[PDB]
Amino acid sequence: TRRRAYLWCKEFLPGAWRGLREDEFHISVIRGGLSNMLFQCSLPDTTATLGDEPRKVLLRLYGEAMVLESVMFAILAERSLGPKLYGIFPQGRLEQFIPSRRLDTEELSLPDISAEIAEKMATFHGMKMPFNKEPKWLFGTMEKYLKEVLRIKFTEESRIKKLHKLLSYNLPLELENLRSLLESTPSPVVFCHNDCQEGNILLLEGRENSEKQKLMLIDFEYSSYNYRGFDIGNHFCEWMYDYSYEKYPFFRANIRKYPTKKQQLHFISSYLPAFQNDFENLSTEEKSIIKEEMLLEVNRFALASHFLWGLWSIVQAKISSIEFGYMDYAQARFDAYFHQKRKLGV
Amino acid sequence: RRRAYLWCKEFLPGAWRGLREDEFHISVIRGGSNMLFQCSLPDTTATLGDEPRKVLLRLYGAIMVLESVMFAILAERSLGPKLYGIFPQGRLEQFIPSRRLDTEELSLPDISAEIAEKMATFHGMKMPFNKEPKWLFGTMEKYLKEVLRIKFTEESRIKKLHKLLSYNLPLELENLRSLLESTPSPVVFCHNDCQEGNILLLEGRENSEKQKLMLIDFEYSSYNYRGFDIGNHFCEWMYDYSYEKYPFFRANIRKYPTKKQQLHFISSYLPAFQNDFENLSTEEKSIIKEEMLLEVNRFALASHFLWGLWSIVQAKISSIEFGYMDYAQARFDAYFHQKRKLGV
Repeated sequence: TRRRAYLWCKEFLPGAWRGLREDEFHISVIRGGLSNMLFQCSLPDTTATLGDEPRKVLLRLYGEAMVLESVMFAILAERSLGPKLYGIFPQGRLEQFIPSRRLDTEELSLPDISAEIAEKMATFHGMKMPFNKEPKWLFGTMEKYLKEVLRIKFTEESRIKKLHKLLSYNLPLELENLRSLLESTPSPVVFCHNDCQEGNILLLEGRENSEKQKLMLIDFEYSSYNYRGFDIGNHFCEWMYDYSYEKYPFFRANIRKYPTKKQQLHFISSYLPAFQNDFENLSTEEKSIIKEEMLLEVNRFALASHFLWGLWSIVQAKISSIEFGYMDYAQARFDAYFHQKRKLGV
Repeated sequence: RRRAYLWCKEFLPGAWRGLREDEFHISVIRGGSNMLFQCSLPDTTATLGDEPRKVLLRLYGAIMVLESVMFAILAERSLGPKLYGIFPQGRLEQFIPSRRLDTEELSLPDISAEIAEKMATFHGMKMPFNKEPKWLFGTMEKYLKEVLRIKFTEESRIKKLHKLLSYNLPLELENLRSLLESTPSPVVFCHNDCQEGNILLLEGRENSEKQKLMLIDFEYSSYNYRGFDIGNHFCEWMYDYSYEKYPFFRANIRKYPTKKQQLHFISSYLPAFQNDFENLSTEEKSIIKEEMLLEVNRFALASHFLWGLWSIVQAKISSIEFGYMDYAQARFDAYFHQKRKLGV
């Protein structure tokens, strides 16, 4: 693996990289795993660059999808909305290394942080991409996962019991009820991230005192044309889930951590002028009509966030070997789904 | 045909998204592996915003990530047709009102000067692809391997191949290896197929001296020796692929650029490619040029060899009505003629 990494960096990267020896190669693990492993690759600090080649890069090893992912990543790189792309090959890619950390769950609620996520998401949403513009993604995905879910058979008792509790809700009928609520909820179709969680938002080192330009959104692998309401509602759902809990089930869920109407309004108040550059010049009461209906829009689409990820999580409980309480997480999402219906009175 | 309506309806914005099937228009441009079409809105329909009134559909036919990433990158940089949609069966691209150049137009001073400048621009780009120049001989070794094992059923083809194999193609490749390894040439991002048929003359730009053309169809592109891209383009001055009768090409060795015409090309290329060249002395400029002439005339030998070999393989597998074996023989004849000229 060291040898393979060396060879990619040597052949894809220009300048000092082109004549680097194996023994001069510096690599270390950024992330392990069975898929999307990450490595930091660098020049000896004693090595001069010959030009504007990077001193350090990120290697991503994978471990239509591939074609679309790659075209998407390249376009974002060209537009300065994602890491630059230095090299692409069957088994992975080389990207810009961005010194940074990810946001913690508790930081999503900080006013400056949420204001900037809103601005960044709005920008993302206004971009033109060469992808199918028809919003079949949301329900096509849920239908895909539901089919799988109804075929699952566990052998171990605890998983058997957890599954039968979830199935007892009549998921097919419940998905038809959700389709109906969303049928009557107008929402623009935009280019959505679909996974805007803290773990996919970088706090960029050097600018943690910058007020409006300290973040970058990454990991656009679930991205697609989709209802705007899904992206924002999904993001609001993620204020409640903390994935860094060190004991089983490896997440904490807190329903009271969902943004208040006042926190929701602060977010959409940054989103709207960013998406519609003239918005601020509208009559104050058209502004209020817009905001109130959008609030209803995103809180209805938040239900699809629960439903989609709950179903996904049940499929993972069968096919993934990652250490995570997938069945416990699906139940957390379905608990939130029903609570949010009771909140909305639906 | 409803497939095409659906892709345009689904991938294209504005007035395209609410389009009914009975208002959709599609015309052919090239039948057959890369079938070309021309889809458009009704002349009565008004645009809601940006959307193109007309687009080009490309079908991958019989056969992806690299070519698609390349095409997307060139679109973003304004160096290729825009990319409007991408799917497993093809892509929708911007439609550029233009025509291709004719072979004879390659030698016109203003045309030649611009191609040189465009190629220099292509040559300076950074692309996320392998920078080792393994393409040239890797490709030639690959086609040679296929050539040594193919069997024709037709007697004419069997005899044409026999004459070609009689040159001792493996030994001649090693002869070309020693020549080229002794010939320095910088590695750059090469088009690799810069012929008249891949150069657009843009509509309404005919009077522009310096900006009337666009380079297209970068499917063979890779990091490769700069000498190849230039020597290859010089060879293309000799081949006219629009001839109306079998073998569907004309070859003319006398149409290879004179020294004068070659210097005219490189004198436009060089200032456009290396930033410091314009400010060099007359005498350092002439030194670079003379060495560049030796460089590219030598690499032109690889253009005849590679495409001769390629053309033998195509004779086996291609459906296209084209005299592939005769073209292969035309390329090997020019190969040997150019060696005699150069004294190598």
